[PDB]
Order: sequence, then structure tokens, then C-alpha cells
Amino acid sequence: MYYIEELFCRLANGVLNNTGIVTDDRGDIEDDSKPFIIVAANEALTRLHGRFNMRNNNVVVEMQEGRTNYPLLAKYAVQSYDPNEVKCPFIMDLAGEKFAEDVIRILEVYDDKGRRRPLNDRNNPCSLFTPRPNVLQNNAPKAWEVLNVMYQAKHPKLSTAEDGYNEIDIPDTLDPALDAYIAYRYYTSLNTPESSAKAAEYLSFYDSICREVVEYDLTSDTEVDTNTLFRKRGWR
Amino acid sequence: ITTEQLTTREVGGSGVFDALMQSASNHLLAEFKNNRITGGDYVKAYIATM
Repeated sequence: MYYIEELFCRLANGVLNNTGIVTDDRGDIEDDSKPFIIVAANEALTRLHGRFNMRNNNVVVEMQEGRTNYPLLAKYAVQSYDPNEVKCPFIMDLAGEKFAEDVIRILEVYDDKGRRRPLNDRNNPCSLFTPRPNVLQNNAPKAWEVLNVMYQAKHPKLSTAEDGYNEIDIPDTLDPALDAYIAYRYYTSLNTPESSAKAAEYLSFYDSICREVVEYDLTSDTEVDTNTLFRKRGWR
Repeated sequence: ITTEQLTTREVGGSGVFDALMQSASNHLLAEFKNNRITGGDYVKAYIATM
């Protein structure tokens, strides 16, 4: 829940202390070396959010008469659409946030009437398909039809361009994993044998921390639920 | 000619040995400010030329 400047300071004080990237007073990263750190941080956040299933997000898609493929992009969102290019958007962002393009995997799709819609089921005619990992199909659009999509989400892009996201939202147990990944990227990029050995060390540290977090289940990844098939099958 | 004209026992300068060390340190730091080496490589090269 801290800004990008705190990340730059924490890198200036932790790993990357001897490196020539850091300013003279050891306060913050030098200006010309910031895009490198931003790219590395984005890659690390995507890796972690793919691994751990932290964020569960929702989006609402409204159905037009002649369209069957509904890609989930920011072009068709209310808060971000360009009136000249797209006449009518089908992704609603009225309340809050801007729906950054962060669709990794689609889990559940529910109709506007409270009825579930099967995904990727060939033998069920009333099913929804995904030709691409974020594109969604419905082959029979109807009037007054709306679908709610529950999907696994990744961290929104960090840009530091006066309009991008400054905030970093990550569990406090996984800061060292992110820092280790950034250090691995840098020391691999240096292209020397000693730096290569240091990069190997940092990558191994990243893996070990992730495996520890998996062992102790600090993100509450495991889920169970009450049995419902006992009654469906007819047992007494 | 005295000893103080060889080295003045300070990192600063005003001696042949001190200037010879400072020039090498400046060259290594010039390569170091570009993201080409780290602190350890610079220190090791400095100690080697000492």
C-alpha cells in the first residue's frame, strides 16, 4: 500500500547498495535507471500474481445485438473509451476504479438472472467459449442480457508518468521475493561471471521464499467447502 | 628530494604515489558509474594496482 518512491528507497538501502545505479547520498535510484527497475518490478508482480492467486476481481459485460466476440480490453470501458472510435462501450466502470487490463484467467460467469453459464463445454449448447485467453464468446446475444465475469487478476501496470499507478499492493511477506527478482534481473544484465553467480543466488532465494510461503499457507490459498453431492446423488 | 615528495601519507595528493593511485581510482570509478561493474570489482582492481 506504499508508493513507488518507497520501493526506490527500499532498493537503494537494501540490495543494489554497492551498484553505481544508486545516487551519491544513497537516497534513491538515479533518474536514467528508473525504467529498468519499473520493467523488472512489473515482471516480478506478474510472476507472483500468476503463482499465488491473490486477487479476485469482477467485471460486468453488456451484450450488443451484432457482436459475438467480447474482448476484455480498456478500449470498451466507460471510463476509458474514445467516443470517436467506439460508439458504445460494453464494460461498465461507473462506481470506481478504471478496469486496468488485468485478466489472467476466467473462473465463473453468471447471468443477470442469477443463473450460472458453463464455460468451454462443447457438449452443452448454452455454454460460453474463449477463443483467446481474454476474449469471450456468446453465440446467441439477446436483448436485455448482461453477464458478470469472475476472473483472476494481476497487478495493474506501474508507469510513473503522472497518469499511471504509483501504488504497489502486495502482501508484506512477499516484498523480499520482489526485491530478489529485481536484483536477479540487474545482476544477470551486468554480463560478468561474478554477477552471474550473484544472480543465481538471488533467483534461488526468490524460489525458496515462495516455497516457504506456500508451505505455511500465509495467503490462505487452500479452500474447502461443505459437501453438496451427498444430497444430489440420493443418499439418506 | 625528501620523503614527503614521494608520498604525503594522505589519500588526497601532492605526491607521486598518491597521484598514481588517484588516477587509477578515477578511471575505475569512471567505468563504475556506467553500469558495467560493481563495488567489489573496483576494490579488487584498486588493491591489485596498489
